[PDB]
Amino acid sequence: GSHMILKRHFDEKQAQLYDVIIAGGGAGGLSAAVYLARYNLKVLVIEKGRGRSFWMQDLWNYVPRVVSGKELIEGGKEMALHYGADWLNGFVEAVTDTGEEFQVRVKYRFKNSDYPVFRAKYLIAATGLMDVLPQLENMQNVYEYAGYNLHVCLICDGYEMTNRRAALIAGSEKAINTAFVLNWFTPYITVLTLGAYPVGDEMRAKLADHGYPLIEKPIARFLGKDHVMDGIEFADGTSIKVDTGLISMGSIRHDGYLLDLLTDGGDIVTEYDCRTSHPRVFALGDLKKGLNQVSIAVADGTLAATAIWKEIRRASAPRKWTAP
Amino acid sequence: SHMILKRHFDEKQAQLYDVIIAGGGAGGLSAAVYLARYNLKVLVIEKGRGRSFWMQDLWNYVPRVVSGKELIEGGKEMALHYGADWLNGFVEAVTDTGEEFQVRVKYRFKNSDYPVFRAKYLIAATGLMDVLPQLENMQNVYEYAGYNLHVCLICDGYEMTNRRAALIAGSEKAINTAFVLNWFTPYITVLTLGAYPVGDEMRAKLADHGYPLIEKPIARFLGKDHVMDGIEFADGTSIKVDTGLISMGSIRHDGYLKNLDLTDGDIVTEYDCRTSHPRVFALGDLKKGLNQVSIAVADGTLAATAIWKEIRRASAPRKWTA
Ligand SMILES: Cc1cc2nc3c(=O)[nH]c(=O)nc-3n(C[C@H](O)[C@H](O)[C@H](O)COP(=O)(O)OP(=O)(O)OC[C@H]3O[C@@H](n4cnc5c(N)ncnc54)[C@H](O)[C@@H]3O)c2cc1C
Ligand SMILES: Cc1cc2nc3c(=O)[nH]c(=O)nc-3n(C[C@H](O)[C@H](O)[C@H](O)COP(=O)(O)OP(=O)(O)OC[C@H]3O[C@@H](n4cnc5c(N)ncnc54)[C@H](O)[C@@H]3O)c2cc1C
Ligand SMILES: Cc1cc2nc3c(=O)[nH]c(=O)nc-3n(C[C@H](O)[C@H](O)[C@H](O)COP(=O)(O)OP(=O)(O)OC[C@H]3O[C@@H](n4cnc5c(N)ncnc54)[C@H](O)[C@@H]3O)c2cc1C
Ligand SMILES: Cc1cc2nc3c(=O)[nH]c(=O)nc-3n(C[C@H](O)[C@H](O)[C@H](O)COP(=O)(O)OP(=O)(O)OC[C@H]3O[C@@H](n4cnc5c(N)ncnc54)[C@H](O)[C@@H]3O)c2cc1C
Repeated sequence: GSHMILKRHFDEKQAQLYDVIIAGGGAGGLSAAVYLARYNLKVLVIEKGRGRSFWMQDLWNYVPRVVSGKELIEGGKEMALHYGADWLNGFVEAVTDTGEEFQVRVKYRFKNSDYPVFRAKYLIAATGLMDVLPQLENMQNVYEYAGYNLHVCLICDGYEMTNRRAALIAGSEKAINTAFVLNWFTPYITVLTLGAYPVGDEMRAKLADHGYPLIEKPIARFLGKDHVMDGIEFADGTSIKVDTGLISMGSIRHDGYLLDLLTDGGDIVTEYDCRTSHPRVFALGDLKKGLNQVSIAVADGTLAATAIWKEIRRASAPRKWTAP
Repeated sequence: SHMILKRHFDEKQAQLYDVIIAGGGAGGLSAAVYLARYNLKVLVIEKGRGRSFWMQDLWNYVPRVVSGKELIEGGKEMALHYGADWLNGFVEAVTDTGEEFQVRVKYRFKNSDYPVFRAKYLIAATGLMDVLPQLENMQNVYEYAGYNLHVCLICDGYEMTNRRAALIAGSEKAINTAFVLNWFTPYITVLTLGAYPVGDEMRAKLADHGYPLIEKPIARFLGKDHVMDGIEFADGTSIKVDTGLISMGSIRHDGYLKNLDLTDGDIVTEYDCRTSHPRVFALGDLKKGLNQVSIAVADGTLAATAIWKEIRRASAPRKWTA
């Protein structure tokens, strides 16, 4: 269908068996939905909202136009519907494999939620992940600057950080090593560990050799005006002046609904097809091993949708021109 | 972030770029913005009137449906904004000196200058061009090629769904896409243009499927306002079709790569898009894999990052000395 699913259609759609069900309606999931809808296959996209792409203010490196994250989802959503994809505003809880097909439970609505289950021969895991954010009592203070000039991905915003006073909020001793990659863009790095883990002397000597100050105080407030951060204030009232920052605190994986198996080294392993260890499920974008960009996520959906279309097509009966 | 004119040839020819990108299409432009955004020196060289330029509607590239011209125009602007250099020229030849590449470019169509630029890395992103049916009045083919007379099944299969379709095959082997196109529409008419003999094996297979086989040459494509509605053959007869698919092969834009060596139909690459020849990457339509804009853009991201990682890891750490 070419319409969003509301309360009435659950009885119909639960009986109906989709060719593929897409979990997550972001960059990769929408691309896959558009391709699958364009291949005349039954596809349902399930999007919870407020995803990682939604908080992206400026998509800098996705040709041909610079768009916001909300514009990206809105345009791709519109496109998927236009081509015949079904879209549902819900959260995917779990999946059951019966040998053939998948059974996908979805929490509909935040409170007093319906738990409709949908059927599909294939599944596409395209739920991405969410970046960890420093924790303050007023998170609106963190939100005012996060995603603007307080960055979460080095490749996405490194260009705008060039030769600027930068603060690296590292969530672990390993995460401090991003200073030695961030320094490519700016050597004016201040490493902030938030008083969370003790730093080894090896790394302490390395930061000193490079001249990067190490501040192990907790954070209290981000200082800025009109979404442009200009400083960081610590618990004791003191502060530092920074023109930009990079959060390197790890990522949260939206892989609850995923089954077991599925080999990984922190992220699911996939073939050039984006086919995971399970033959019938494909992993897209940030969930799979590889770059975490919109370009590669969009391409992943193209790869997965085509591999699925080839398998179904090669198993379908030829459509002949029968007598009229 | 400037476009090269007459003055800048001598200066930029002396400069060693970090990478040169051959072809300013989907994949090349994506690689350009990433490299420029890695604060690396990159030069893009675009001839113009490429395959993507003739694409009228980009259907399956989120978030917006744009024309191929809009795609190149936007990506070009972006690359320039971020510091990439753009040259309007044709890449003629490439030499690997062991420590760098020298790329000669024909500048201007007539009375042309032949500046040769330098770079440590090279990205081959010149794609290919689809073969078209040959009529005396080629404007009649261009009138409909790219609108509803298609060249790529994956791109426009959706618009061909359950419509009277003509498959213009350039060879008996090419006729086999009818058995893939039938997924979208079974109302397929196979046209051989009377250029090659069809075997009875294939002749019987088309009959079993009910796909008419017409072995007459073509004379004119019938339509009005870029929407084809039929085909007229040499003998005066005609058929009515609402759409068609051209399957006559492709010519590669890989002339300048003759000197280099590049395992091959298409160039083979790793996941990085790295070719066999060290320090050169092949993107998009030149490499083995799907021929789509989405995967071409992603190819540029992979190559640009792989180059950045190699240089970054080879550069001295930038320490804070104040
Ligand atoms: C501030 C910021 C700026 C960025 N800038 C750039 C940039 O310039 N260039 C770039 O390439 N990348 C950028 N990124 C990262 C980029 O957004 C991701 O790499 C990209 O979106 C990955 O796409 P995806 O489809 O894998 O995941 P997403 O785009 O996050 O899509 C996942 C979607 O699935 C939904 N979802 C998740 N779990 C579930 C569930 N269980 N049920 C239902 N729905 C679910 C989410 O709501 C989300 O919308 C940026 C990120 C941030 C935070
Ligand atoms: C750069 C950046 C900027 C950000 N800015 C903001 C901001 O300004 N404001 C903000 O609030 N957050 C922001 N975030 C995200 C923030 O950090 C938290 O991740 C978010 O606020 C918490 O989401 P949630 O409570 O919906 O958790 P979720 O994991 O989305 O929800 C938890 C549970 O709720 C249920 N559920 C979720 N969605 C649905 C649905 N559609 N239907 C039914 N059930 C559902 C599921 O069962 C799930 O287990 C930002 C993140 C980044 C990286
Ligand atoms: C009518 C039509 C419709 C299409 N629709 C779709 C679609 O809906 N979706 C989709 O995914 N794909 C579509 N395609 C295919 C799509 O255009 C390609 O897959 C995509 O553009 C690949 O880009 P590329 O960078 O590999 O090559 P391109 O971007 O096509 O071209 C590379 C560039 O290099 C330049 N170049 C070549 N040789 C030289 C040289 N010697 N010197 C200088 N410059 C050179 C060319 O001029 C060109 O601009 C369509 C193609 C056509 C013809
Ligand atoms: C769907 C579709 C629709 C098409 N529609 C059209 C159409 O409407 N009109 C049309 O003309 N073609 C169209 N084409 C392509 C067409 O078939 C021919 O490829 C093209 O028209 C002529 O190419 P060319 O002879 O210039 O070859 P090219 O290789 O482009 O040119 C050959 C020579 O010109 C020189 N040269 C080219 N560009 C430059 C430059 N910027 N600077 C210096 N020297 C240069 C080079 O030195 C080269 O040796 C279409 C193709 C497809 C697939």
